[PDB]
Amino acid sequence: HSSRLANLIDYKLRVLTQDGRVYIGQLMAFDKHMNLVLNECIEERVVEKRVLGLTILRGEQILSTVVEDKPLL
Amino acid sequence: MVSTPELKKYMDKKILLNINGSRKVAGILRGYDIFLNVVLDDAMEINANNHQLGTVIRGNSIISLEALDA
Amino acid sequence: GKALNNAIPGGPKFEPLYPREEEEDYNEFNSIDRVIFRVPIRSEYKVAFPHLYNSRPRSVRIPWYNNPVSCIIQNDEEYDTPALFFDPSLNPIGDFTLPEDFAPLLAEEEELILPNTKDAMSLYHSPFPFNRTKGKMVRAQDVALAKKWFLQHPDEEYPVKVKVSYQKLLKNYVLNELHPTLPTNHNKTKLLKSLKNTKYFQQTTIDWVEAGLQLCRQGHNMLN
Amino acid sequence: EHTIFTQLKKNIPKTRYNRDYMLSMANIPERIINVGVIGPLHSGKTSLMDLLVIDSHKRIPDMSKNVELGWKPLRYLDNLKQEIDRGLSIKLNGSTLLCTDLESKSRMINFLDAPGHVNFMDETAVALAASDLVLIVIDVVEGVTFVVEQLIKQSIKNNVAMCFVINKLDRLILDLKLPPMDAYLKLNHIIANINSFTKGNVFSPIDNNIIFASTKLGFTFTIKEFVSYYYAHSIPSSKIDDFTTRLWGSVYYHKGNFRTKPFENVEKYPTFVEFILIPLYKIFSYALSMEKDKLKNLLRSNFRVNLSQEALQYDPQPFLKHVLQLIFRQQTGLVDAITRCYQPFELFDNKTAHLSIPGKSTPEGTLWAHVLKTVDYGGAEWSLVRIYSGLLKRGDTVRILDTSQSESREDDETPSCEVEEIGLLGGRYVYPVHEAHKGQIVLIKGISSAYIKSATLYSVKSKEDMKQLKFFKPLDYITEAVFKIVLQPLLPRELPKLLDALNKISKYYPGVIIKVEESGEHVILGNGELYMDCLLYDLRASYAKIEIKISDPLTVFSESCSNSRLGEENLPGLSISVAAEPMDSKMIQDLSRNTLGKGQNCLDIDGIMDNPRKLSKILRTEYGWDSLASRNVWSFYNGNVLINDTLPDEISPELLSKYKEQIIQGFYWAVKEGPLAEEPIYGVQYKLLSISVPSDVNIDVMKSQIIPLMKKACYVGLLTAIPILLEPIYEVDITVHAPLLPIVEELMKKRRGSRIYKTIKVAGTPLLEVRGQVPVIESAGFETDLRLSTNGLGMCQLYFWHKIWRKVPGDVLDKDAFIPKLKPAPINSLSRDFVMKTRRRKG
Amino acid sequence: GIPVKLLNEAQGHIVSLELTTGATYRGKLVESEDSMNVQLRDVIATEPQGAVTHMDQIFVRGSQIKFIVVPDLLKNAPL
RNA sequence: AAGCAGCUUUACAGAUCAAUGGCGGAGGGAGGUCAACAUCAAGAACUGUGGGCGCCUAUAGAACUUAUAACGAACAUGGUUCUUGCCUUUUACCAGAACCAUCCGGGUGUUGUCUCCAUAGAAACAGGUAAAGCUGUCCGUUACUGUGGGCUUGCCAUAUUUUUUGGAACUUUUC
Ligand SMILES: Nc1nc2c(ncn2[C@@H]2O[C@H](COP(=O)(O)OP(=O)(O)OP(=O)(O)O)[C@@H](O)[C@H]2O)c(=O)[nH]1
Ligand SMILES: [Mg+2]
Repeated sequence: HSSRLANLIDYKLRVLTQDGRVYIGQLMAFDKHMNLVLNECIEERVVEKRVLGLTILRGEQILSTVVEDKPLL
Repeated sequence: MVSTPELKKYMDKKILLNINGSRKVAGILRGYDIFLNVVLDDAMEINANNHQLGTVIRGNSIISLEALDA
Repeated sequence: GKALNNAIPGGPKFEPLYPREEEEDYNEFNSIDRVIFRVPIRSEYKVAFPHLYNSRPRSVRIPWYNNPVSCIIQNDEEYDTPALFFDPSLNPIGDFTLPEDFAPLLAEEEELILPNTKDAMSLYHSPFPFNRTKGKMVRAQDVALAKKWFLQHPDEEYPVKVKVSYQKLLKNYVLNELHPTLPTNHNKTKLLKSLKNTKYFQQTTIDWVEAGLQLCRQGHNMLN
Repeated sequence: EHTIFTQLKKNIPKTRYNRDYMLSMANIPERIINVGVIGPLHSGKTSLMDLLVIDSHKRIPDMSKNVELGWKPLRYLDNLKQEIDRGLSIKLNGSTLLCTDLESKSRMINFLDAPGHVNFMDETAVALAASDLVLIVIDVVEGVTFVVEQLIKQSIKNNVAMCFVINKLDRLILDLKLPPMDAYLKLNHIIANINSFTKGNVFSPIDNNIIFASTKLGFTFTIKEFVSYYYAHSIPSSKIDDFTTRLWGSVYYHKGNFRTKPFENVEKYPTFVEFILIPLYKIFSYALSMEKDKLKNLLRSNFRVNLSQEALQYDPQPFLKHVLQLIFRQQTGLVDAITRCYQPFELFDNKTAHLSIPGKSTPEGTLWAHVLKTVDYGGAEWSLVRIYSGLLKRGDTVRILDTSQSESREDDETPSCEVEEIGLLGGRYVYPVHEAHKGQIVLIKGISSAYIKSATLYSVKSKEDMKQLKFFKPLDYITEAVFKIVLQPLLPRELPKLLDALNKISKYYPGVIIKVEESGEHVILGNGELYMDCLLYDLRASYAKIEIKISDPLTVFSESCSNSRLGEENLPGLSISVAAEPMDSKMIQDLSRNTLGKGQNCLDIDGIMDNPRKLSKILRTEYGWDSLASRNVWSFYNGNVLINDTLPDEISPELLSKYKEQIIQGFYWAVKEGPLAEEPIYGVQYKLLSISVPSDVNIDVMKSQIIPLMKKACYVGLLTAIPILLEPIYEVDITVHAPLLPIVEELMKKRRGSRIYKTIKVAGTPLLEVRGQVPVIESAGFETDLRLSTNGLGMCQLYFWHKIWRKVPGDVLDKDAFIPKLKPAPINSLSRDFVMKTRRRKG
Repeated sequence: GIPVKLLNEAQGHIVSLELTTGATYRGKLVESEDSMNVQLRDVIATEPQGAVTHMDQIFVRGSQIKFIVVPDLLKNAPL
């Protein structure tokens, strides 16, 4: 399948992980394991922030997905 | 799958392993596995009381593997 | 060969193109006492390596060298032999199984050989006109059929009479190639296209012979 | 700075991967790579680099409508006027190219396109000392001949990985019209015959060390490739990797199952033939013969390809190429094997150790680099270097040294030059570069002045690091020049300009030896006719504008003998007695071969620095050598071996140990010259029979005394030894058709030696490989004679290997035999002739 | 899959990562895998406490990795 | 490579039957042994002019390169200046060079026609250049359904160690 997942490509996303942390940024690449690649990333541990850059998450680590904004030009 | 790891360069050399439960071991590297199961000889615990034993460590457990001397 | 005044035994001879051979000097460089004498130094060497076996070459073009020496085989006698056939000239020289459905993708046709593939692979090596299936139109006098005959070797058996003809045709070919024109005329529209115009002319169809006879009577009447 | 880059990017025809990600990949040492490309004449090297470049740039300005349809093969990396007009690669030229792979992980690669001609083998060596691995390109029709033998031999000797590419398979099917079963047997014969000459490693299509390509039609194959892009879609992925193993090697699958049994049941073909060769021949016979409407159905059904009617209108050939490049995409299969075949840890230490000596200290933390080729680009001249360590940047002050000055091994030791600009070699273009990183081959401006031929380059901030660093050995060229010509300018007032040009030649041409004589005549030593013809054209056109006079082709000779000594000093306190001996052919051949003595090979004499018990062990072991003589071996020459044999060696060993260095310098001085022609001596052994020294020696024994006395004693010792005159001999590789074999024979009979060493039926083709030997003095115009006499069928390559010097049959000194002038001399005395002729030049 | 190839492409550069352990490791990456094994050098670990250390050579299991942090030029790479 | 679903269309019954949005259309096709008018080897880069918003496009001039790739897989004549024979000279020539011309041809663009052929139409209106739906309006199906076609698709199906059949669950103290 994975028809829905291609539709999300190049949107700013809000990704909750099993740790509780939440990553944010655009989606460049996607997998069958739900490995996500994200551009210009920012964790929000919680009144907190950090700048990382390019982040590659595993499938084990990811909980939920949610669009923050529309696809950028 | 089953990428037989690059442990050829560690064979017949001393090691400083770390395992799950913060327990660690020294030994001569005899043989290795697909899943990274290890064969160590002249095995010594690091509790700081060092007990000589003479060992097959499981793959899952392993965190890492070091070299004492360059 | 023209510029160096040294010609191939079967090629044309020209004038010198450089007037003065006059300088002849012995010297510590030139002296026959200091020069080892072996090999004839044939003129073919002077042409084949114009900057080496020839001193002071001028207006000389760099020659082509060593094509791969193609092996291509062809059968002129019996066409019944297949397209892929080993020719007499050639030196003698329980684990895992998958379903039976798959095959070589392109193998669904039994034989690769076709009736047209032997003539087709025979057309793959052909001179310019034939190897191309699409081209443009040329006047009948543009196409030169005999041009290929005098570019070749006279070989042996022929008499000297036709060989000298080979050399002459070669000479005319070389002169025709060496001095091109490359004219560019945007200005002129055909004497006939601008000529037919207005009153004094009319256009029709006629047999060729009748046109010849008409033209003959015209010439006679005009010279008279 | 930035501006210059703004004008220079406009010349560069950009790229699909642009410059930023490729320049970004340069930091990691394990990333990128360096690779050379070698092979015989016209193997598809330059056209293969053509393939990689057309897979590189999106818009190339040079394409005519003709080359894009591919009627005339496009040549990238042949820039020069000589390379285009002659039709062959002359000077090596590379391309820096980022290549992806099947793993999708891209790496920068530095490609080096070497010429395929034998006279240019020198520059291939320049690519050997540069490349990490080499692609040897073989003609499936030509198979492997002696030059491929000596290429895989030199390759495996220089510690570089080897990839084999079998090219021109379209010439196998289309020209020769072999059936599948015979073509598989042909490729297999080529693979067995390339494996026979390799020791320790066996290749096979399955091991991804052999690549099946056609550069004209522009396709490239590895079995993992053609399996991955197509058969991996059809059947599950766990079975494919063991399917590749079950492709090659006699395996036969009947229906859905494979059994190595002979072919039992009925319809029988091998797996490689069934899944690869047959569908390929189908691609050709269908592309040419079949109605174009029918082919679309096979493309969509099988390969999932659709074509416009514009693609259906070309001609047979350019449509065939469009179909092949169409079906088999941009070439990552070549980059896969190039990525797999070279592991830097296993080879690299042996390769750098083979030059810089195995001892290494001060790792990283230092700028360390090796200059190989001085290249002529549009502007000026440029330095091609490989970067072993350190970082380069514009304007950096850099230390420079020359390979001979390194042969010699603080203040006064350092010439230095700043690096003006560093480009990456873009073939026809050059890409501007800020900074140069470890491992990449780059071009530099401003370094050329300090060196000729190879150079050693470094920057060291420490004294101990200055002590531990070891320079690159002089690059060993593949052939000795041997081809002698005497130039003069036509107007002597123009002598200086010619001089300048000659120096330039020695820079851009690594194999040329320029020698100035007493009379001002300029002797040029070069590999062959064609090579020195390129020399002369670049000399009359590009560099010097002067019209010059050229002499008759000649050659360098040597001196030897076939078997006592009284000598007297100019101040008669010294006496020298030196015996002269011929040498064993096995000893000569072992000396001429340069080796470290690895394996069972006889040790080369250059390893004399090792314990003389080891050298004596080699001499006694191999040759049954005398134990005393073996321990009394002193050195080697510029030339043969030197030993001390006499009782006064036992009487006064120390007094002689004071004069050893005098003898060893004045000796190299002596045999570097010669008594007859003032030419070097070959295969002559010397032993010192007696030495007599003045009494009490008050500054009495001196170099100005012992040296010319030892020299004279060696000369007259060679005279009393029945000396002989020596001529070098090319080994001749001829490719002819069978019915033309007698002509060639007569040709040999017509020249001089008339020696054919072997005659070999070339399996699968109507070609004879004829190996032979020709005198170099007679080698003039031999190739043209062979080519004309055979009416364009056949071919000749004259290569200089084993460096054998054969005796000249003429009597060595006889004033009686010589015949009148302007007549080629008789076969009886050719020694007296050549000797006298060189004599009256020397004086 | 692309999420693995990006990793292989950052071999050579310096990488940061997080494990189920809780600690983050930083160093030059030498080899990777489709499993998500890793092989690094000159690593500078930093646990939950803040405790720094040095590890000469390391192998990992992917299963144990949470997520990686990769250099910036690796966003223009081809997908 | 079958079927299912998704996508694109489609003969369509359709929602709307509005504002929309998409693709095409606001000047047809092929062929003239039809003519007129301009040009005409290709490419990077320098200078000037004009148009549009420092950039882009067109034209002219100069230099460099390509094998002068072949406006023509053809090649014919003349003039001038030189060098060769001439003894005559005229006609003509002999056989090389260089600079010019002339002649037989070609393709490209554009304009006006001619013959054969095509069916919607919205081919309707207004703006200008050297050019055109170039622009604005505009209209044909139509932007959301079901029947019918094609694919660019699912990537093709793994509960036992490196991701999707869990080592989770639970408690307590510190700030
Ligand atoms: N028939 C055939 N000939 C090929 C093919 N590939 C290369 N060639 C030959 O290669 C020649 C041109 O290739 P180039 O790359 O220019 O020659 P080269 O291999 O560089 O030769 P060097 O410059 O001497 O190394 C042609 O004359 C072809 O005969 C092929 O697929 N089929
Ligand atoms: Mg080449």
